[PDB]
Amino acid sequence: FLGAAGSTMGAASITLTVQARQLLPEAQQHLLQLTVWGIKQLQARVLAVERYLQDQKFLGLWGCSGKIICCTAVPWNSSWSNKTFEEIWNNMTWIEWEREISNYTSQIYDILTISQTQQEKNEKDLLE
Amino acid sequence: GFLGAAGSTMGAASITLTVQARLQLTVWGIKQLQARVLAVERYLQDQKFLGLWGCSGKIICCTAVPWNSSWSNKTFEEIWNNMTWIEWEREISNYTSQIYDILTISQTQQEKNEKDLLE
Amino acid sequence: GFLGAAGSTMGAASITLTVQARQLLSGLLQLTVWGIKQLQARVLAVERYLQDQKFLGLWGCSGKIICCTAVPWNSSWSNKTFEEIWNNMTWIEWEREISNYTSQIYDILTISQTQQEKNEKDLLE
Amino acid sequence: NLWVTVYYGVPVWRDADTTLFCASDAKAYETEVHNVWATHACVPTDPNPQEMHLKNVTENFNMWKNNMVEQMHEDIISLWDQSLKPCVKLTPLCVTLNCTSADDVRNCSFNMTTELRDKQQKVYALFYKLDIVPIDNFSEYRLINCNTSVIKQACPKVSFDPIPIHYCTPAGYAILRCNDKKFNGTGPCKNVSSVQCTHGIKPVVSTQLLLNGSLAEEGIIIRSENLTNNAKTIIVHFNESVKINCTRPSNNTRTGIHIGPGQVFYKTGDIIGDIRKAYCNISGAQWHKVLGRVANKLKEHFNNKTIVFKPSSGGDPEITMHSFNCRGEFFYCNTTKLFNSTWGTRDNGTITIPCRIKQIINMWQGVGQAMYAPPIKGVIKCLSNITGILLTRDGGNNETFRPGGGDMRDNWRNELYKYKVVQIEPLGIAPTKCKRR
Amino acid sequence: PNPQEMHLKNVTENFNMWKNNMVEQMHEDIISLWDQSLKPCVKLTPLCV
Amino acid sequence: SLAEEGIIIRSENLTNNAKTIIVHFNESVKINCTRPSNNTRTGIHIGPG
Amino acid sequence: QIHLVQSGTEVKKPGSSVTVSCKAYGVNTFGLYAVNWVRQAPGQSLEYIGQIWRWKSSASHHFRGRVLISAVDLTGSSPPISSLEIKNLTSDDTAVYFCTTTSTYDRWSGLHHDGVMAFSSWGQGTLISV
Amino acid sequence: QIHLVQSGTEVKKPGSSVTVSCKAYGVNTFGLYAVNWVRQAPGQSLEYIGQIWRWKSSASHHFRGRVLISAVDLTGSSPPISSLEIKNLTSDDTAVYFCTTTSTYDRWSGLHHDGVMAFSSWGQGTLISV
Amino acid sequence: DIQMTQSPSTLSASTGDTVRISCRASQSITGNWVAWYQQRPGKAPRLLIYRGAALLGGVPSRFRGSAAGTDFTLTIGNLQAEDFGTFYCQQYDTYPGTFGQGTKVEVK
Ligand SMILES: *[C@@H]1O[C@H](CO)[C@@H](O[C@@H]2O[C@H](CO)[C@@H](O[C@@H]3O[C@H](CO[C@H]4O[C@H](CO[C@H]5O[C@H](CO)[C@@H](O)[C@H](O)[C@@H]5O[C@H]5O[C@H](CO)[C@@H](O)[C@H](O)[C@@H]5O)[C@@H](O)[C@H](O)[C@@H]4O)[C@@H](O)[C@H](O[C@H]4O[C@H](CO)[C@@H](O)[C@H](O)[C@@H]4O[C@H]4O[C@H](CO)[C@@H](O)[C@H](O)[C@@H]4O[C@H]4O[C@H](CO)[C@@H](O)[C@H](O)[C@@H]4O)[C@@H]3O)[C@H](O)[C@H]2NC(C)=O)[C@H](O)[C@H]1NC(C)=O
Ligand SMILES: *[C@@H]1O[C@H](CO)[C@@H](O[C@@H]2O[C@H](CO)[C@@H](O[C@@H]3O[C@H](CO[C@H]4O[C@H](CO[C@H]5O[C@H](CO)[C@@H](O)[C@H](O)[C@@H]5O[C@H]5O[C@H](CO)[C@@H](O)[C@H](O)[C@@H]5O)[C@@H](O)[C@H](O)[C@@H]4O)[C@@H](O)[C@H](O[C@H]4O[C@H](CO)[C@@H](O)[C@H](O)[C@@H]4O[C@H]4O[C@H](CO)[C@@H](O)[C@H](O)[C@@H]4O[C@H]4O[C@H](CO)[C@@H](O)[C@H](O)[C@@H]4O)[C@@H]3O)[C@H](O)[C@H]2NC(C)=O)[C@H](O)[C@H]1NC(C)=O
Ligand SMILES: *[C@@H]1O[C@H](CO)[C@@H](O[C@@H]2O[C@H](CO)[C@@H](O[C@@H]3O[C@H](CO[C@H]4O[C@H](CO)[C@@H](O)[C@H](O)[C@@H]4O)[C@@H](O)[C@H](O[C@H]4O[C@H](CO)[C@@H](O)[C@H](O)[C@@H]4O[C@H]4O[C@H](CO)[C@@H](O)[C@H](O)[C@@H]4O)[C@@H]3O)[C@H](O)[C@H]2NC(C)=O)[C@H](O)[C@H]1NC(C)=O
Ligand SMILES: *[C@@H]1O[C@H](CO)[C@@H](O[C@@H]2O[C@H](CO)[C@@H](O[C@@H]3O[C@H](CO[C@H]4O[C@H](CO)[C@@H](O)[C@H](O)[C@@H]4O)[C@@H](O)[C@H](O[C@H]4O[C@H](CO)[C@@H](O)[C@H](O)[C@@H]4O[C@H]4O[C@H](CO)[C@@H](O)[C@H](O)[C@@H]4O)[C@@H]3O)[C@H](O)[C@H]2NC(C)=O)[C@H](O)[C@H]1NC(C)=O
Ligand SMILES: *[C@@H]1O[C@H](CO)[C@@H](O[C@@H]2O[C@H](CO)[C@@H](O[C@@H]3O[C@H](CO)[C@@H](O)[C@H](O[C@H]4O[C@H](CO)[C@@H](O)[C@H](O)[C@@H]4O)[C@@H]3O)[C@H](O)[C@H]2NC(C)=O)[C@H](O)[C@H]1NC(C)=O
Ligand SMILES: COc1cnc(-n2cnc(C)n2)c2[nH]cc(C(=O)C(=O)N3CCN(C(=O)c4ccccc4)CC3)c12
Ligand SMILES: *[C@@H]1O[C@H](CO)[C@@H](O[C@@H]2O[C@H](CO)[C@@H](O)[C@H](O)[C@H]2NC(C)=O)[C@H](O)[C@H]1NC(C)=O
Ligand SMILES: *[C@@H]1O[C@H](CO)[C@@H](O)[C@H](O)[C@H]1NC(C)=O
Ligand SMILES: *[C@@H]1O[C@H](CO)[C@@H](O)[C@H](O)[C@H]1NC(C)=O
Ligand SMILES: *[C@@H]1O[C@H](CO)[C@@H](O)[C@H](O)[C@H]1NC(C)=O
Ligand SMILES: *[C@@H]1O[C@H](CO)[C@@H](O)[C@H](O)[C@H]1NC(C)=O
Ligand SMILES: *[C@@H]1O[C@H](CO)[C@@H](O)[C@H](O)[C@H]1NC(C)=O
Ligand SMILES: *[C@@H]1O[C@H](CO)[C@@H](O)[C@H](O)[C@H]1NC(C)=O
Ligand SMILES: *[C@@H]1O[C@H](CO)[C@@H](O)[C@H](O)[C@H]1NC(C)=O
Ligand SMILES: *[C@@H]1O[C@H](CO)[C@@H](O)[C@H](O)[C@H]1NC(C)=O
Ligand SMILES: *[C@@H]1O[C@H](CO)[C@@H](O)[C@H](O)[C@H]1NC(C)=O
Ligand SMILES: *[C@@H]1O[C@H](CO)[C@@H](O)[C@H](O)[C@H]1NC(C)=O
Ligand SMILES: *[C@@H]1O[C@H](CO)[C@@H](O)[C@H](O)[C@H]1NC(C)=O
Ligand SMILES: *[C@@H]1O[C@H](CO)[C@@H](O)[C@H](O)[C@H]1NC(C)=O
Repeated sequence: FLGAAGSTMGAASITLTVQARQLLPEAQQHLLQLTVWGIKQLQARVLAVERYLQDQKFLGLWGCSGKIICCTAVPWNSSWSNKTFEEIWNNMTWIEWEREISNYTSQIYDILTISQTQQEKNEKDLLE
Repeated sequence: GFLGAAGSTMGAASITLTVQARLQLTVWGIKQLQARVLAVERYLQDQKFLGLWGCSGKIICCTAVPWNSSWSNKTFEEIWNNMTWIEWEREISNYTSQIYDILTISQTQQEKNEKDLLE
Repeated sequence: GFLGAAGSTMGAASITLTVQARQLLSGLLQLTVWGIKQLQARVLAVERYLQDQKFLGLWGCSGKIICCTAVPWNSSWSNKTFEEIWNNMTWIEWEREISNYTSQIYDILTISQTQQEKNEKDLLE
Repeated sequence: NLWVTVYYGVPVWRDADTTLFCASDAKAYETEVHNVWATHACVPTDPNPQEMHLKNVTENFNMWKNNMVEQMHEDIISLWDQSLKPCVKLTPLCVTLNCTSADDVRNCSFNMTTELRDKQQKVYALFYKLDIVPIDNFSEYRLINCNTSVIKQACPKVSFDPIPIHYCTPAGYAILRCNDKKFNGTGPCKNVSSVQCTHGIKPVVSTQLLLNGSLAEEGIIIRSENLTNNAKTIIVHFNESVKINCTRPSNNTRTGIHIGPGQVFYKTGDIIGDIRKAYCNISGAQWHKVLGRVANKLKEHFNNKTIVFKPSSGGDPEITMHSFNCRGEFFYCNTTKLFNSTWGTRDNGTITIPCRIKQIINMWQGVGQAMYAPPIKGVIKCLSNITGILLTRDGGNNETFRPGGGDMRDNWRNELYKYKVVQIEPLGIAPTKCKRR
Repeated sequence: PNPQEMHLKNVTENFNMWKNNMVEQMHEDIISLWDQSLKPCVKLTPLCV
Repeated sequence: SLAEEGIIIRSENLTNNAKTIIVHFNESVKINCTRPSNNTRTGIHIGPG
Repeated sequence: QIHLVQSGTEVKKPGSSVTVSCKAYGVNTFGLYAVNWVRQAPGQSLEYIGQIWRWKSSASHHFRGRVLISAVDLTGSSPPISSLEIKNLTSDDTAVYFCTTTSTYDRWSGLHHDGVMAFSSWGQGTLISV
Repeated sequence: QIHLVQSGTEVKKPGSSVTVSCKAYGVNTFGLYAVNWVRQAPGQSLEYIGQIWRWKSSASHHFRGRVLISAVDLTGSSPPISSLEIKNLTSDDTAVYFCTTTSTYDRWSGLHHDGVMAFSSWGQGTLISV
Repeated sequence: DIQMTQSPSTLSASTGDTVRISCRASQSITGNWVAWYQQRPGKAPRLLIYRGAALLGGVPSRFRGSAAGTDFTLTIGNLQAEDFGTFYCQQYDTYPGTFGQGTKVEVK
């Protein structure tokens, strides 16, 4: 859930424990009707379910599987970004960063998938 | 959710948990649609909690949180040898929210520490 | 979930199994005729994924494409050796061949996962 | 070296549109009084506020493009239709009425169907002059909507009492509230706070004056789409409420006639006592004070000219008169005395404005689908605030500000001007030095 | 499909028949099935004469 | 939509005389249809509304 | 739609001052809009001058202390108006001037970035020579 | 429904040729069906000759180079017809013959496996002795 | 504080040909913060491309742009008289947002 979004990336990274804690509801009451209000709840349920399922579907394919801080062995290519760790984590907010690197999200996702599946294949070889 | 073995003490039932599991609008058709969403919604909720605490698909999940005696006062033998599951969950029904929060915080703290080790 | 590369044998398709996940993203409030069909379609997909992920999860693979399970092979389920299973038999052909022993395989996998879970707690004391 | 790391739960959002459901208060409406608005089905009862203050975050808000107002307009039109679908048809009543040529009742004589299809009956009813239109002693007359709409009786039990409805958002979406004083709903907003969903809002509708609404914080503030075009209406929001008390004092009766198998048309009945027409009382001093403040505020944004308020020119009876319902009967009061002072003597006497009640209501900006409201059988008395006026400019020095109304969306813009739904995007990618798995 | 009944052993439950919601659901479902089946049918209003 | 290489006759049972034969054409034949004489529409009010 | 208008051509002399007013027909308000001032010397490349953004005015170093920015939004008779006037004019200010706009309602569009932005609409332009 | 009818019986002598043709009333087409030729024996178990499957003729290793198989599906007046020809006739050919069909529309049924299939519907049979 | 140059400054062109114009930046504009203008003789410049490759509304589709590190290019295919003019390249990454040197296209 959104909150304290004005802080920089470094300041808000140590407060991610608060965001995750305290239940990171409504519309759970069964109705079984077709009135004006009876259909909007039925659609809201599906909207929430699809959103959460899509997010967890994207998360799983990279080997994160429900962890907030997901580390990956994918090198950083300078074409996606130039700025150093300080200029990224000291004077830039998350909205600013995600707007800056919005042209290289698809490639990042694809590369993460390649890396995960290649790492998965390497292990089977070691086991044999 | 295995009903059956619900009148046994906690230790016995724990051993026997070998296996966990396995449009039109008309009066019946709407009811069937509501029944589907109810199940999907329910499964997701338990999974969301389990995963946040780090359990992720294990029927028995070990957690690092210590036990505070202000939740319970009894010994391991009293709790496991003579209390059924519906009695224990009713006996500690006032400290589930705090327990959930403590496990979430502990999982996040463990998650943060590992990044430090990796540098 | 892939269609395409169905003709090839296991040895060819498995190399591109990585590609199946790799290349792509992979995987109403109206009572009109089209609107209800859309509602049913949305529920069908969510429900299917969750059933598939629920089946995958109980064996402890937890959302990974190739999962190794410590379950020995029973000669009642099949006879052919690794070369003649993975060199000239397609996936559809194999899944049609061993369609009488999927339930037993699932049950054995679940029991083995539960036993491994129990054996882990003992080590931790 | 740096390596891609993935975070779930980062603070990022983008503007979006959703389906916002309804939540009402604790008291379930299964009290045997069922409203047109179906508040009882708004089963999501509202447990707690849960607000968070976004700090150092600025947002841009434009009230005229909000989709929240557009959704409400549709939901309210639909709830009304749903309520009147199982109600008496009223088609037998479109017949020639023989009314005495000797508001005003003119009671008339008509022939109507009895329960047995073969037989006919002659019935007499008191019909308000506003709803009967002459067709060309004892001259003939016809009902007003005979030629353009089908009229359906309101079901008697249903209550038109307006109760608060809170609109709420599904998970993955949030509502943002501006929290800024004097916020003419357009421009950057400083202390945006994340609210779970909107506060209680009453689905009341009125033409010329807004009754029972929310009050501003700092002062009287003007809000309009384009402050240059004369075809756009100006909405004023007050920071203090004038009080209007309205009553129909006669003691009337309801008598029911059977127009078919199982169908009853309830007609008006003879009065006992014959009190004067309904009026409405509005404190003169407070009204003139708030009118002077509004005049000064208008002088601020309109070149420091002299502001003249004039009475409404003409149109449908809704547009030219103040319109509302006291206890289920809509009556339209004459508001000339309230708006005639060129503000930049003031009379302190209680102002009493005449009201003429009507019965056959017509749909706003639509074709067909009229409604009939039965009598109440008792005396009525409702007390209300007024916290807004709607005015529309006439130009071709001084300025002419004709009172306006009729658009049913504009009644809620003073209550939904400070909300904006934003989709939440939790995923994010950032570089750091962990490099494993 | 094939029934699966499992005996709960050493478990006692309390039952009150007059508070069951299962009976209340049935009453509404049967009232609504009859209404749906007779909605597309001849009106019969000319008969009262 | 025209077929790709040749005229194709498709039918459910080429033996039964009670089954229709559908023919698909490689190329199209063009038909132009018109009602030459222009008329007027006038509306009569048969009820309220 | 959107249309911009400025004053006419004016011929001044050194040591004087000149005024240029911008009037936008289509900009609902300057609260969620921005106006950028740009100068084009004859043949030379376009040059940036200054802006007012969220009712905050500023200018580049080459024009700091020598340029003035003001703006008034919707009025009952007049459209939003922005003004630029040179102070202590010198012989090097002989160039055309232009009034620009952009839309700032959505962060995710890509026409603005932390106050530095492109220019969606351009005025006809006024010529000032000395 | 499904019904099979073959030709009549023949009595011949060695060094000749004879053909038996089955006419299936119920097979929509041989494209998604298959015809299996099986020869019963005077006292022994049944044997396999060959088949037409997706219009790909084949025969057993003990009948290759002698037996020929052809088939024509639905026509305007006649039902699908499949035929077997025995060339270089001998005393060992004194046995009944059958023409059989099994459905091939679904892979997952279990009536066929990689071209080697069961025998669902059987004809009456034609005794041939020499 | 950030400068750019573009070449060719003046280039001949003919109807039906495809022209490629490139503007080079001093630094690495990894955010794709580059915009293109075209002005007719004695006319104010008009925005055509923003964020490297995004078309505006009511713009011919023959204008195309590609962004990669330091090399930003604008490709115009099937030129017309409505398309001859003077072109500009701008970066808006660091305050102040400056302009390019200025390139002109002449017929034949
Ligand atoms: C909805 O609700 C919201 C919220 O309430 C509401 O928003 C409000 O809108 C108001 C508009 O209606 C708005 O008020 C205007 O604000 C303007 C911004 O003013 C700021 O900047 C100026 C300039 O800043 C310079 O200079 C100062 C001092 O020199 C310096 O300290 C600064 O740092 C800055 O210098 C920097 O830039 C220089 C270049 O400019 C550079 O050289 C320097 O080196 C340095 O880098 C400050 O002076 C202010 O104090 C503010 O900080 C403001 O400009 C504008 O003033 C005009 O209107 C006033 C009346 O309201 C007049 O009194 C005033 O004189 C201005 O009028 C002149 O301009 C108009 C426009 O052309 C012209 O027509 C007039 O005739 C008049 O011209 C005469 O004066 C000018 C000199 O100004 C001469 O050049 C002419 O020749 C004439 O002589 C307004 O005051 C308000 O801020 C805003 N509030 C909020 C909270 O958002 C919104 O309007 C509502 N919506 C609706 C529809 O109503
Ligand atoms: C919908 O649209 C689709 C797409 O168009 C359409 O599909 C088409 O359907 C067609 C049918 O309508 C189909 O055409 C038939 O194909 C038959 C298969 O032919 C193949 O096999 C034969 C035999 O193969 C043998 O022999 C050769 C040479 O000796 C050898 O090289 C082979 O390897 C194989 O030998 C193997 O088996 C032997 C035993 O069988 C063994 O001894 C060998 O050692 C070896 O192991 C080949 O000859 C072909 O070249 C093909 O490769 C085909 O048999 C059939 O031919 C019949 O019809 C023709 C006219 O179309 C005639 O010209 C021809 O003579 C056949 O007619 C005989 O059979 C009928 C059956 O009753 C009989 O009535 C006739 O009188 C005649 O019999 C007489 O002659 C034979 C000798 O030939 C004698 O034995 C008899 O005793 C009689 O004297 C068809 O040509 C087409 O393939 C198909 N297309 C596709 C792409 O799938 C579909 O039909 C449409 N649907 C509808 C409803 O319209
Ligand atoms: C709130 O409501 C107000 C009132 O409705 C509204 O203001 C009006 O906005 C419209 C735009 O929607 C304005 O119309 C434009 O006006 C300009 C300037 O006209 C002024 O000057 C003339 C002459 O002195 C006066 O007669 C006039 O009254 C104004 O004072 C015109 O130049 C525009 O012309 C364009 O449209 C023509 C068709 O009408 C076309 O011929 C052509 O497209 C014109 O643009 C062309 O101009 C260029 C030259 O500069 C040319 O080179 C190009 O090829 C280009 O195509 C247009 O008529 C109207 O004047 C405004 N009126 C007032 C009183 O303000 C607000 O806009 C509205 N606010 C919002 C937010 O919607
Ligand atoms: C497309 O449409 C066509 C036309 O409708 C259709 O062709 C016809 O199919 C039907 C089957 O549905 C065929 O009817 C069968 O025909 C056989 C063959 O009879 C031949 O010989 C007689 C006598 O010489 C002729 O009169 C006849 O025309 C044929 O040439 C019959 O043997 C079948 O008899 C069964 O039906 C009897 C009732 O009529 C029952 O008493 C009994 O079930 C018979 O079967 C029994 O026979 C066994 C002995 O052999 C016995 O032991 C078993 O108990 C078994 O039950 C039946 O009448 C008809 O002939 C076809 N006609 C033509 C011109 O083709 C196609 O089938 C259809 N295609 C598709 C895909 O649907
Ligand atoms: C970085 O990402 C952004 C997206 O966040 C991206 O901006 C997008 O660029 C595409 C490519 O030009 C834009 O798509 C065009 O938009 C215009 C707007 O009017 C349309 O007219 C275009 O349609 C024409 O072309 C189509 C294909 O030929 C035709 O089918 C059609 O009929 C039209 O002729 C086209 O859709 C898109 O609008 C922007 N998005 C935004 C929000 O601006 C940007 O390009 C990326 N950066 C880089 C360097 O690629
Ligand atoms: C009353 O107008 C209808 C009449 N009839 C129907 N019908 C439904 N079924 C059929 C056949 N007609 C209607 N449906 C929706 C209707 C409306 O929402 C609608 O216009 N307003 C909402 C209620 N309101 C008022 O309170 C109000 C205030 C001051 C004066 C008069 C009325 C008017 C506006 C509607
Ligand atoms: C909002 O209401 C307050 C009082 O409720 C008004 O405050 C008074 O305003 C008048 C004239 O504006 C002043 O003479 C008084 O001194 C004010 N009272 C106090 C206590 O300060 C205020 O005017 C209202 N808002 C507007 C825009 O008029
Ligand atoms: C950046 O490097 C990655 C390797 O991690 C590569 O896949 C990608 O294509 C590179 N980017 C470009 C624009 O070549
Ligand atoms: C962000 O970068 C600028 C570079 O000019 C630097 O001056 C500033 O201090 C940085 N922000 C913080 C919080 O250090
Ligand atoms: C017991 O411990 C928990 C956390 O370990 C703490 O929240 C709680 O307050 C403790 N109880 C007491 C009585 O201190
Ligand atoms: C548990 O307690 C009850 C009563 O306190 C006692 O009867 C029972 O024997 C105890 N359990 C065991 C295993 O002894
Ligand atoms: C499949 O098996 C057969 C016999 O077991 C063998 O002849 C054939 O070569 C195998 N397929 C491949 C591709 O080697
Ligand atoms: C009404 O019906 C009566 C029949 O009882 C008839 O006599 C009378 O004329 C009718 N009214 C009119 C106006 O015709
Ligand atoms: C925004 O509103 C909150 C509560 O109304 C207040 O505490 C805060 O100070 C306000 N923001 C500013 C910048 O004053
Ligand atoms: C309206 O009623 C209230 C309370 O009953 C009263 O205080 C007020 O004075 C009344 N209005 C007038 C104009 O008297
Ligand atoms: C409004 O009403 C009268 C009627 O025309 C008008 O002349 C006058 O200006 C206003 N009333 C008073 C009391 O001033
Ligand atoms: C059908 O049309 C194509 C070209 O459109 C032609 O080549 C072909 O011969 C036609 N079919 C027949 C059966 O002639
Ligand atoms: C044909 O008749 C229609 C209807 O009167 C009319 O609108 C139209 O103009 C006529 N056309 C000609 C060619 O007269
Ligand atoms: C000359 O220029 C300076 C700087 O712009 C200005 O402040 C000063 O007032 C001007 N003085 C004269 C003589 O105009």
